[PDB]
Amino acid sequence: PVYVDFDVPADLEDDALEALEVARDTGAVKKGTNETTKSIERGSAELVFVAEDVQPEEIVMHIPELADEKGVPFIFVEQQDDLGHAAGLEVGSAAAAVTDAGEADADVEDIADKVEELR
Amino acid sequence: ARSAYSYIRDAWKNPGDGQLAELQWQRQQEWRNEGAVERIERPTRLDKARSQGYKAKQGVIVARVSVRKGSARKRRHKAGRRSKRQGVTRITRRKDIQRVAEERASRTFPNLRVLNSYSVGQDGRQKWHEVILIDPNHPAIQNDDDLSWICADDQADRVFRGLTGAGRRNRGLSGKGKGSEKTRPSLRSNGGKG
Amino acid sequence: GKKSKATKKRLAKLDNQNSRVPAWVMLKTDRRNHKRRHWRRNDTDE
Amino acid sequence: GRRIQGQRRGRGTSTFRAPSHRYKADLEHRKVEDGDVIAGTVVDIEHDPARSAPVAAVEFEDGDRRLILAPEGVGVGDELQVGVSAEIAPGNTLPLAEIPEGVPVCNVESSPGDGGKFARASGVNAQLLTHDRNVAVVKLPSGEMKRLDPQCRATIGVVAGGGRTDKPFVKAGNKHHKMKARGTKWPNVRGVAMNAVDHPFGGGGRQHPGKPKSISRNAPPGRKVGDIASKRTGRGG
RNA sequence: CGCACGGAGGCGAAGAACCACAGAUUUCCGAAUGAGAAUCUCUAACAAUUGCUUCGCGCAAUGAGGAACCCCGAGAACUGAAACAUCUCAGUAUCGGGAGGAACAGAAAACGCAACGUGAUGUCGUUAGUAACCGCGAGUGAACGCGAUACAGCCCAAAC
RNA sequence: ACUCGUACGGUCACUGAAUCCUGCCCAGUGCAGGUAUCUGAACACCUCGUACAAGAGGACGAAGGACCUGUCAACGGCGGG
RNA sequence: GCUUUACUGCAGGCUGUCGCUGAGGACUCUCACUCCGGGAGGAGGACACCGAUAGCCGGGCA
Ligand SMILES: [Cl-]
Ligand SMILES: [Cl-]
Ligand SMILES: [Cl-]
Ligand SMILES: [K+]
Ligand SMILES: [Mg+2]
Ligand SMILES: [Mg+2]
Ligand SMILES: [Mg+2]
Ligand SMILES: [Mg+2]
Ligand SMILES: [Mg+2]
Ligand SMILES: [Mg+2]
Ligand SMILES: [Mg+2]
Ligand SMILES: [Mg+2]
Ligand SMILES: [Mg+2]
Ligand SMILES: [Mg+2]
Ligand SMILES: [Mg+2]
Ligand SMILES: [Mg+2]
Ligand SMILES: [Mg+2]
Ligand SMILES: [Mg+2]
Ligand SMILES: [Mg+2]
Ligand SMILES: [Mg+2]
Ligand SMILES: [Mg+2]
Ligand SMILES: [Mg+2]
Ligand SMILES: [Mg+2]
Ligand SMILES: [Mg+2]
Ligand code: NA
Ligand code: NA
Ligand code: NA
Ligand code: NA
Ligand code: NA
Ligand code: NA
Ligand code: NA
Ligand code: NA
Ligand code: NA
Ligand code: NA
Ligand code: NA
Ligand SMILES: [Sr+2]
Ligand SMILES: [Sr+2]
Ligand SMILES: [Sr+2]
Ligand SMILES: [Sr+2]
Ligand SMILES: [Sr+2]
Ligand SMILES: [Sr+2]
Ligand SMILES: [Sr+2]
Ligand SMILES: [Sr+2]
Ligand SMILES: [Sr+2]
Ligand SMILES: [Sr+2]
Repeated sequence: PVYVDFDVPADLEDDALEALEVARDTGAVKKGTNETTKSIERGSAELVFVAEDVQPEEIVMHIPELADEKGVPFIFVEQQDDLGHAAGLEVGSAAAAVTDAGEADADVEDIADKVEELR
Repeated sequence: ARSAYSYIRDAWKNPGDGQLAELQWQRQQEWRNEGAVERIERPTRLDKARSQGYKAKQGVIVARVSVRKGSARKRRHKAGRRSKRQGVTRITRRKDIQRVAEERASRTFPNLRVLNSYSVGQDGRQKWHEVILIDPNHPAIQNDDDLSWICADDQADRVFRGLTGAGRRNRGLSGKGKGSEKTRPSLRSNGGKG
Repeated sequence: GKKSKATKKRLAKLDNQNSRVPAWVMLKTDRRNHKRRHWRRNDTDE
Repeated sequence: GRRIQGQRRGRGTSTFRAPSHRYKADLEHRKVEDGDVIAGTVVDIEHDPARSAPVAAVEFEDGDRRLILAPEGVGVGDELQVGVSAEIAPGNTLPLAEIPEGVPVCNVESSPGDGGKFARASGVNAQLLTHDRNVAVVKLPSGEMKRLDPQCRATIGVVAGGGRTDKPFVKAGNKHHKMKARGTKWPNVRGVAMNAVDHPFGGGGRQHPGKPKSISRNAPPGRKVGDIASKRTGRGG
């Protein structure tokens, strides 16, 4: 909520999580806020995901400002458990990162372009 | 590279600036309507919690406690007292608000033991501290090579005997040399002059 | 006054304690009840 | 010294407490949403032990038996209406905005929906004077011009039991009986008749106060006796 | 066949008595815990607060005691100063909370015989009634070091 | 607590049924109101000082006080020539 | 024990200042906070309450 500056539509979120499911079975993904943060700093992150139901908000707070100065695109997911299942975990995830997509590079590029049109 | 934790830490260096200023303004409204001791699933300051000993494991409990701001809630003398002992207003307690918070939490959870605590802010009338408590009887902790020390019989009610980090600091045990003549090994052995 | 069942048991015991040291104990020890209580002169509990 | 009588008061002991268990009802206004379709018939006229004035027992349309603060000229059989579109008749409760100017009103609310705070004692009334979209000026029984919210409810008419203060008590026994029904320690022993240990005006070979009677507002409890922050004293001048 | 030397009777070579260890039994009240109650009663009980959780009191915890010792809090006054207020009595008496068989302390953001030196911590002897405090009055009062005792060093958080 | 109370109330005091009455004094003390001007602490602010600090000074100025007024069924006073 | 314009202090009241505390030397606002309302919502509002400090009064108490 405090780190959220734009609302992402349910349709765009469906596209995003589907692209993440095929990113783990082909390319490579980073699961968890610590690994997502290191990906943005190292530059290896292509697209970063962030949950909106994170309590406390401090865990994720830095991602929207850190990604802006590193050129890495970010998208908001409504639920924590949906992002965790999409990353391939039994538990939830506050943040996920796509470190070089696989056979979804065209979809990821479009998601990154649809988010910029939504500010 | 930097950890994600270092960002939670850097935000808490200035709790009146940035996104945290807005967060605390919102959170405190919910906290003021909450109880004296409120168990919370996850810590507000993950970095500080983990730094203090917290683990996302079974038997590790966190609880937020609110204690009132200010000096001693002192009653005026009802008998003869010399001028030096006639004060009410300027008397302050020897235990800090953090230690009062740790004790109140430990009493709400009789079976658990206080590991550590940290500040999560204040408003005009009260202060909030989150206390990390541990279950000495849970096998998830009795087998933990980092936390199983708290399971020993001599660690029973450790907070009430001042064995917490906040306990040891308030007892004046920080310095190992000059200034700690009346504090080490205990305040009591030194005739209560610390 | 109205007595309860427990009060009755206690008063009963006090009455039993009020008996003399039997004749045979005097012969066995080769020669006195110190807990001799009177209803008027002494006072019980409750 | 010893704590004065006014200090023993605040402790709230039996001697200083009101006989609440012998009291009838907390005379508040009814809770209506919006619609006015709440009216009732007066079943009985009872004596209120808390205020020494009469109180009307009313049964409402929805089946609620409540005791209401009775104005003058309200009897058994009479219909009383409570709400916004209520009739401008004596004994009806409607907000100050709907009540016309120059009409004596009683049981006035301070903040809208509290149930009535002002003009509740025997025979008194509040006078409604000025109207506005923001404020309703009411003249309280003391002669004070109280600026109130027009949404504050009030009952039309003067309070019942007028002229109670006109007849003297005559004897101490009558006072005794009245006081046994209130939250007051009675009789009153003068401070000037006490020992120094008991009151600031106590002591002396004869009866007179110690220092002057007009005490400062800033005076602590135990010393604040006599004429509290008096602007003036006496009759003349 | 207790204290306790009686009368009657009985037990013991089927090895009793007696002693050591272990076990059985172990009413009611009592932290007292199903609810109530001056040791009793009324109609299935971890009451209350917690952790885990199959989310069910299913598995666990706390409570109270103990000669003093120990640790954390609250904290007088008589008294001394030939009065008395700071000071002193004294962080004493007393009070609240809590652990153990011992507590507490403890591996340097130390010391500072200033060194090319020491090397976790208690404690004992000393340092010393020294430094320091103080209506600079009365009084108060360490430490480093040294000689001893005993010695033991380690684990996280983060980086990856 | 007063208070299931709301000034026809209830708090704080004085006097002490009724009847006839209750003079003069506000200088002191008390209480209260006002106040151009004067006085009036700390914080922040300005000058000096200190590579910082202690510290010295200035500006501003609350209640309060000075000053003015009201008040004796307020404490009290009602003399000498 | 008691008194007071005895000495020294301690409560308490009044008052400034700092924190809570926010947006656009006088003013507007609403988002904290307070109160009323069962609720919707209404009043008030960066004040008040509370924490801290400073000046005044302060036999109420030691
Ligand atoms: Cl503990
Ligand atoms: Cl009366
Ligand atoms: Cl050395
Ligand atoms: K003394
Ligand atoms: Mg010791
Ligand atoms: Mg017999
Ligand atoms: Mg009422
Ligand atoms: Mg009268
Ligand atoms: Mg009575
Ligand atoms: Mg009288
Ligand atoms: Mg007398
Ligand atoms: Mg006498
Ligand atoms: Mg007195
Ligand atoms: Mg007289
Ligand atoms: Mg007189
Ligand atoms: Mg029972
Ligand atoms: Mg003395
Ligand atoms: Mg002396
Ligand atoms: Mg002397
Ligand atoms: Mg000393
Ligand atoms: Mg040293
Ligand atoms: Mg008389
Ligand atoms: Mg309320
Ligand atoms: Mg005195
Ligand atoms: Na505990
Ligand atoms: Na000290
Ligand atoms: Na008897
Ligand atoms: Na036994
Ligand atoms: Na149990
Ligand atoms: Na259970
Ligand atoms: Na002497
Ligand atoms: Na003396
Ligand atoms: Na001194
Ligand atoms: Na005068
Ligand atoms: Na005496
Ligand atoms: Sr989760
Ligand atoms: Sr315990
Ligand atoms: Sr007798
Ligand atoms: Sr009400
Ligand atoms: Sr009311
Ligand atoms: Sr007198
Ligand atoms: Sr006159
Ligand atoms: Sr060693
Ligand atoms: Sr008369
Ligand atoms: Sr005057």
